[PDB]
Amino acid sequence: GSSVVVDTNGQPVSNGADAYYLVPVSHGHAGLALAKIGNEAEPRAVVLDPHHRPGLPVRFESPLMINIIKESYFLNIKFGPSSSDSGVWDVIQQDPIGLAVKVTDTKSLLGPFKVEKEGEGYKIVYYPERGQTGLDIGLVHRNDKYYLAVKDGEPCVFKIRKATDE
Amino acid sequence: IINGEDCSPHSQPWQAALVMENELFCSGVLVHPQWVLSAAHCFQNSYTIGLGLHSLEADQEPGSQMVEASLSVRHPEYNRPLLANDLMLIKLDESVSESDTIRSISIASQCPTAGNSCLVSGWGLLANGRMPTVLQCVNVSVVSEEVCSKLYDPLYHPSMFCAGGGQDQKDSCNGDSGGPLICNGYLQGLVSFGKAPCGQVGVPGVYTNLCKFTEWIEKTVQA
Ligand SMILES: [Cl-]
Repeated sequence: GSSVVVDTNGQPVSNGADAYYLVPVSHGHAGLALAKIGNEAEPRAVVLDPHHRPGLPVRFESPLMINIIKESYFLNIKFGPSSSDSGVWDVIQQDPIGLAVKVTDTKSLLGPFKVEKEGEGYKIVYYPERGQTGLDIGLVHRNDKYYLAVKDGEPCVFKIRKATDE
Repeated sequence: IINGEDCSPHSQPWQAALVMENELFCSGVLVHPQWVLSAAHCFQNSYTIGLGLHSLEADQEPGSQMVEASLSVRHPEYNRPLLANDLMLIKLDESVSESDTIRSISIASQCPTAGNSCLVSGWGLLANGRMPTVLQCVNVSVVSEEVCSKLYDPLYHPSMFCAGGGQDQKDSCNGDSGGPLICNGYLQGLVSFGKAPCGQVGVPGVYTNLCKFTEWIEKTVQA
């Protein structure tokens, strides 16, 4: 909606300029990391890792010429600096996880995610084809890891902490 | 605004600042004493609007007014297709007295002319990634529809046009949303969206094509 997405200090989340941690509201002891999935040799899947807190920071990007993010905007989400597109999130079918969040090194002008208010924080919602129907991102437990993946109706709820510790 | 300069003070007296908790988040354009045109993506349930500004500190700007607005109307086809029809009209709670520093501008009836040099103004990011203290102005030139569609299809729609992309790296940037693009004395566009980062050679920015909406604007203001 028309609500501005805010950080844990109540300040608007910026459009690309600043990085933020997605801190799970009931898993502050864990944080986002990359892991291997399937038979891949390099880690390209996004997990919630109990050994890293607060985890890898993200940037939220919209092509609109505005410097804040609203819940209604389609977003790219990416690891790494603004200048790099090697950490851009997408959702990719990968057995046996399902529709897994993974990183890729290409980026569409308009990404497929939205950040939507849920409970005490926000959920990440993936819209296949940037259509009207959104699928909640939650956790899928496989191979001793908690993968971020589509789990509609069971979102992982996050607060968004500006990454000023770096 | 990338690679621009301070505007001559009050040279763009239609410029409106949309502020939230005392910080600018978009611009708009005074088009009637009681109406501000801005990008529909800047929609909020209420607004505080700064008119007559140069710096954003109204307490240092004689002739300025900070005015409230509750009502705004997004174009009914905003975001279908995605990013298209990016305009809204904000009705001020009261009509403003126009002056030499607060003045409406006429909207172009004719659509953009490829190649024509125009002016964009705003308080958005500079080349150095910082916010300016005063309103910035820069010239950008209209790009042909053929080039706009080549670069931006499948998201190019004739409610848009492209400008900029010069060797000069002159561009609008984040925080310039909703502000004016003036061509040949008339309001031609609103800052809307673009490919990041700002100021890339060969990459124009995208502006709301207001020549397509003159009837809807007139009808909305009159209703
Ligand atoms: Cl916190």
